[PDB]
Amino acid sequence: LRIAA
Amino acid sequence: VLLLDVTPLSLGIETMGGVMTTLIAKNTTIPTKHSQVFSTAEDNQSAVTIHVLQGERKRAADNKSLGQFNLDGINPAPRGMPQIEVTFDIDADGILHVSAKDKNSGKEQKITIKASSGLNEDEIQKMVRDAEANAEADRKFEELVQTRNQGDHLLHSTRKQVEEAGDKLPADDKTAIESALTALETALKGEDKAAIEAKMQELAQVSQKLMEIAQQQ
Repeated sequence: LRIAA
Repeated sequence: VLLLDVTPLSLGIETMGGVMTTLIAKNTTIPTKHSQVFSTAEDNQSAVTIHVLQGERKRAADNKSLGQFNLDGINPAPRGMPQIEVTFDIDADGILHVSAKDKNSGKEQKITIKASSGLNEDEIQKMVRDAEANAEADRKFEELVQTRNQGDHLLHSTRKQVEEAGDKLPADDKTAIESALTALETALKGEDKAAIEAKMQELAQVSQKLMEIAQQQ
């Protein structure tokens, strides 16, 4: 699972 | 034994596509500490925004924001390769500590959130009613996010493999794949799942040769 900026 | 301090609502962060991902489940008893490793959405991404959320809705924006903080200093890498460990820790006094840590650089940023922050007793009961009321809608939103993220994986993975393949790919397959990727990228801008899936279907049907080369290497 990935997080944006 | 006559009372428990419990979390009345779920706690966690915004993940790619505007999803609330839960770290500490509803009706968990304090104190508690859960951690989970996440990664970067974008190639050469240098930082992550940790958006801390309270509630039971699948859309991040339908939940209560408890605050946000950045972890900077992520060294250049392909997306999905950096290890950002996120830790939610609620202590005996009811204070929530959220840490994000780059397992490569050692770097760390925290936010601390008073026991008193977030939704009051009404708003909780309210929030719960909306979760049960919007189970269908939130489910449909989850499926479009998942579909978007499958579409974008197919998008980004197919471009890599084309570059990696160079002269191996018959120009005729390249033309067909490039047009499907353009169309898939366009569809991903939108809100129609069926159409994203249809551009994904089209990509698979013109790529069967690209996939052989990729496997081979």
